[PDB]
Amino acid sequence: STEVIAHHWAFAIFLIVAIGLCCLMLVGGWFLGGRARARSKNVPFRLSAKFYLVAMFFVIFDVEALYLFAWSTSIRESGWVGFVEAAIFIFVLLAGLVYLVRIGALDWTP
Amino acid sequence: MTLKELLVGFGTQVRSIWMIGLHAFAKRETRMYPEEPVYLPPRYRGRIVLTRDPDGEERC
Amino acid sequence: DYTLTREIVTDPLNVFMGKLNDMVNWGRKNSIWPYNFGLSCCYVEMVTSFTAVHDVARFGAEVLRASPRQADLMVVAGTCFTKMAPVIQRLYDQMLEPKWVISMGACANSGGMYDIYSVVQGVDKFIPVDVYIPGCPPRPEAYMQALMLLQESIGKERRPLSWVVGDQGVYRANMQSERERKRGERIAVTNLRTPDEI
Amino acid sequence: WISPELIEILLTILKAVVILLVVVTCGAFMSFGERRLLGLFQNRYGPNRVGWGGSLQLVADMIKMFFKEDWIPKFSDRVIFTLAPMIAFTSLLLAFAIVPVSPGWVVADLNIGILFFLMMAGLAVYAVLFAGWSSNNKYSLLGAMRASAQTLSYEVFLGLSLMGVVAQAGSFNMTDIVNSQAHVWNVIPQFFGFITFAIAGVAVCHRHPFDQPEAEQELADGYHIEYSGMKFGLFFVGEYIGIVTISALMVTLFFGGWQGPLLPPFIWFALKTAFFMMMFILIRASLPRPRYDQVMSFGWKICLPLTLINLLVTAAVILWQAQ
Amino acid sequence: FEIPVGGGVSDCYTRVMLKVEELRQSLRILEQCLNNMPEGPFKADHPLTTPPPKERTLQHIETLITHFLQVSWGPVMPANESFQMIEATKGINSYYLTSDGSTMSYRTRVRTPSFAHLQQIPAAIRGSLVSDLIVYLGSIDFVMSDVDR
Amino acid sequence: MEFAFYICGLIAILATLRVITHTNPVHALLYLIISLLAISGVFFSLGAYFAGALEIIVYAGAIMVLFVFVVMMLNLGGSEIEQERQWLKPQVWIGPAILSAIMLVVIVYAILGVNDQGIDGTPISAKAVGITLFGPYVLAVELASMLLLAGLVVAFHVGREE
Ligand SMILES: CCCCCCCCCCCCCCCCCC(=O)OC[C@H](COP(=O)(O)OCCN)OC(=O)CCCCCCCCCCCCCCCCC
Ligand SMILES: CCCCCCCCCCCCCCCCCC(=O)OC[C@H](COP(=O)(O)OCCN)OC(=O)CCCCCCCCCCCCCCCCC
Ligand SMILES: CCCCCCCCCCCCCCCCCC(=O)OC[C@H](COP(=O)(O)OCCN)OC(=O)CCCCCCCCCCCCCCCCC
Ligand SMILES: CCCCCCCCCCCCCCCCCC(=O)OC[C@H](COP(=O)(O)OCCN)OC(=O)CCCCCCCCCCCCCCCCC
Ligand SMILES: CCCCCCCCCCCCCCCCCCCC
Ligand SMILES: CCCCCCCCCCCCCCCCCCCC
Ligand code: SF4
Repeated sequence: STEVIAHHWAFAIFLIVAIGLCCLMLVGGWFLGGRARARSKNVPFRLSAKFYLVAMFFVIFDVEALYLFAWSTSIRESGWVGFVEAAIFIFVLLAGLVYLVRIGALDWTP
Repeated sequence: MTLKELLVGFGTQVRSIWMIGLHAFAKRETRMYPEEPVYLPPRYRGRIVLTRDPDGEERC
Repeated sequence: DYTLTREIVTDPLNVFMGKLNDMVNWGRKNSIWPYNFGLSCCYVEMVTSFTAVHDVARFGAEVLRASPRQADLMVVAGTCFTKMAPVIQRLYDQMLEPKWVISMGACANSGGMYDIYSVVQGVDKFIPVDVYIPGCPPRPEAYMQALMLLQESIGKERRPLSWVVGDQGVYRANMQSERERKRGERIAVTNLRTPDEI
Repeated sequence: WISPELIEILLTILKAVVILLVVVTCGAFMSFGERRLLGLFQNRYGPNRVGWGGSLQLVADMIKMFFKEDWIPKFSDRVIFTLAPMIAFTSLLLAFAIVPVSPGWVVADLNIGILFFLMMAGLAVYAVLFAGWSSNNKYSLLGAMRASAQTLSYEVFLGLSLMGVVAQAGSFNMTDIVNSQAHVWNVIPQFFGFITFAIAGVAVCHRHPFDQPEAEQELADGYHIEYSGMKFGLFFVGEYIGIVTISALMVTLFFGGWQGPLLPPFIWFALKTAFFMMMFILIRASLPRPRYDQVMSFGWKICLPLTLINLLVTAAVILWQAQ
Repeated sequence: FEIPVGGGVSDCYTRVMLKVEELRQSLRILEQCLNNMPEGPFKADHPLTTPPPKERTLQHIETLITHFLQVSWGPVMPANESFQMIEATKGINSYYLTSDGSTMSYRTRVRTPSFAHLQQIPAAIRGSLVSDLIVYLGSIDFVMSDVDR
Repeated sequence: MEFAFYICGLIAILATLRVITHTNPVHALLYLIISLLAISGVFFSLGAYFAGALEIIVYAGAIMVLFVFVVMMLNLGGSEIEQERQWLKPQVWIGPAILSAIMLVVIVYAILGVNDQGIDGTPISAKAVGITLFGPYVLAVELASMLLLAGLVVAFHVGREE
């Protein structure tokens, strides 16, 4: 089919021209305009474990999200049995979320 | 938060959005300097001058 | 007549390079991003000029950056206190070229009424100033008038188009003084409204 | 070189290039329209002097940012510092690359679709983290860490908010999602999906009230503060292009896409997209900014369970009417 | 006019709403000022009224003499100490003036409320977050000129 | 289709080689992200569309975000172990390189003797993967939820601040 190969060429040209466009604006910004020196121009103008905890929770729940992504595109042909399986999955998810909230894992404020 | 708190909060957000949109339907309160000159009351304290008497001599 | 920063020289200005210089000056003077820096009461009048009743956004100068790197204009709006003078100098040094300075109010101009032990007598003692605004405070439209004066000054300056090719000196126009320009209309004033009315 | 297949190939390539150019210019002119619409909301005018109605204000900003001195901090890491605005631009641009703006006017009719959008959103949070770390500013690093934790707290349910629409369409393809909205738009059945996707899309674009460099200005902990010239311009235009992309995605996923009774399909798509862009401006003008912990607790405790429950209820409804 | 008071606890929110009610009370006072403005002089009939009324200065020699000495050397305040406390916009503001019998103040002490509020800041914000601190600073109603004088 | 496969495979190999020899941790994670993007391109060239989408969504969009997050939290600068470049000294890496080369030679010799009709690259969609996941592989899905729950509990117990 020539339609799919035309769309592949269009997608490739889209990505190439977008990347080259931002590269070209960066190059033009670097090249144009005069430069001046100052004494204090070069002068610039421990994080808690909650940061790692939030990122880790995001990673784990994103993996369970991928499982639900796979389920959601084929719900009709998985039937009510697949609904029961995904309901068990989501219940385990919500129980984990309730556990995380209730023990203060998702409480930034003291 | 409770469900009632969430619903009341959503209602207040909707009210704020609605009031600012109605502000977009309102009349501009901008004094268009410099095309519209600034009205200054007669005793406004700006640039100092030295003046003359009715006979034309300087008063100082 | 121009002053060169690398002396009093003449105008260095091909006809395509002149058009490019005019285009760059037009873009710079129509996009002036002030630095959000508040010293004293003059800053209250500046941010008043930012509001709805004056709308300094109309000139394209409302963006009000919190970083000196993103700002093109430093408005010294307030007293240059001795403790704050190194802060002002550091913030000005952190700004990038091209940068312009508006001294706003009598304190920033000269020290104003505060000829006192803890006040630097004018911000031009240590940083260069492009436009001075008298007043204590200048009203918001005086700040807008100084913005337009800065726009006229920017619109006829000469700066390098690139840092790799050509003259790298900064040429600033020796503009006619506003006092001498307005003297003809100001001296001809005879009568004013009496101060007994509204 | 005269063949219908080759002519169709250059026609599709030209259509993709036209879509790219229109989206980039729409993002920049929407920075300008943000200024003008905030002026409209606040009983003022905004920029209306540089050109007719201020229409040349964007060109003046572009000239000023091009001829501003290019600056990289000496103690900064040059590659990552340069790379972060590139990602902040290109991530949501390539996210737009799947949006069908009209029948026959699409760049990539991918089988994955909103999956490609989710890929681009993850790369966008990389842009924020890289900008914070590479500046060699500990305040910018702390602010980028907070902004990234907020972005993760809402990207954790962005795709799940889209899964109800995916379940109703039975597909990841965007044109099939549009065609499944031929009778009723998805904002009626997937209403909670719509509101959660709108909140998550505002949050992953770092728009108000999730804008970290404007949230905490007293700490001077913004991750943009060392960027200047055209790199800060890349951040700005990428943020506005992200608003355009999120608005177009919301139109095509919850408001029927280009479908409409009377107007041409691109006119309907552009009108709905412009309405959601204007609603972005009104959201910026109206709502106050919640606290950081409140925002992240709202993302984790309210929106994510809502997306899970919405997906389960959507599946139950779909299997209930599957007679 | 009325004095709005809180329930016993001073948050950011209660301070802001109390100032809103203070604005309403000031509008009531302004309405009373508009409706009942007395007829009379705008300057006292005292020899130390500085400057004297301008029309009498411009046509009467003793008034011109009083004006001349008041604007140049200054009015002579006999040696005393005076104090005045007012309800300013941001709290209680007071002037404590010591005169040594001259045309200048021997001592001008200005008590400003923002000094006290900024000193109260560490006791009230301890155990809170930085966002609480910036909201607290917004709700204090201070200016740094008041603090530092 | 094979052009993309070979170039993405070469890019992934080169980026992994830069990963295991680099000094800066953020740069090493960036090369790892590049290698994961190339591996996703390999997945898309083979027709495994869901695998490539998850390769960028989850591997190059969540897990390496966590790695980058931890590195940025630790403020890894002029570390003494980092400055030494012990892994760049020949007497440190020459042994493991020979060991890995021998393992690669044995595995490649085993690979080259297998029956190979070629991969047609016919796209196996996310819909078929979802059908298989909630059909024959239901117990895998539920016990994978339990596995990630175990990871969540362990990482909360260990990575707390207290
Ligand atoms: C500074 C530069 C950094 C690197 C930037 C990227 C480098 C490469 C740029 C050139 C890319 C060339 C074009 C690639 C192929 C495009 C066409 C394509 O992918 O087609 C294959 C497939 C078709 O699927 P479909 O239409 O459904 O067909 C079904 C049966 N034929 O469709 C698919 O499989 C679609 C899914 C794959 C799409 C991948 C798009 C790019 C992903 C990487 C984004 C990088 C973002 C910037 C950097 C991030 C930080 C490093
Ligand atoms: C095109 C894009 C825009 C599309 C329009 C629709 C989507 C708008 C997206 C806006 C996103 C903003 C999200 C803000 C979430 C804030 C949550 C939060 O943390 O609220 C805190 C507040 C109080 O929390 P609490 O813990 O109780 O505090 C007690 C301590 N003193 O708790 C509360 O106040 C509770 C209520 C919080 C807010 C609920 C959700 C409001 C969403 C915005 C309104 C949208 C209305 C529709 C607009 C028109 C649509 C066509
Ligand atoms: C498709 C395009 C169009 C999309 C439209 C999106 C918006 C939703 C539909 C319309 C909603 C209309 C809401 C009307 C609000 C009226 C404004 C108002 O008076 O709100 C305030 C009021 C509480 O008044 P009071 O307690 O005096 O507050 C002052 C002190 N703070 O507040 C109240 O009395 C609250 C009344 C109930 C509000 C909610 C009604 C039901 C909403 C159901 C959906 C859930 C939305 C939130 C979900 C968030 C989950 C993350
Ligand atoms: C140019 C020379 C090298 C320059 C330096 C490197 C630049 C990046 C090179 C890698 C990315 C582009 C590779 C080339 C892709 C060209 C498109 C292509 O091969 O399409 C064929 C096929 C289309 O799908 P299908 O329906 O199967 O069609 C088969 C034929 N009918 O396509 C497919 O099935 C899959 C399409 C490719 C997969 C999606 C894109 C992946 C991109 C990964 C980038 C990784 C990071 C790169 C960093 C570079 C700098 C270090
Ligand atoms: C905010 C909107 C961004 C849109 C980006 C893509 C623009 C594509 C324009 C396509 C125009 C032609 C569409 C098909 C014909 C139907 C409409 C005819 C009148 C315009
Ligand atoms: C401070 C202690 C450091 C310990 C480092 C250990 C490194 C082990 C390197 C092993 C190298 C093996 C080389 C090949 C051996 C012959 C082939 C395999 C066995 C038949
Ligand atoms: S010039 Fe006057 S108004 Fe301006 S800072 Fe000084 S005292 Fe305040």
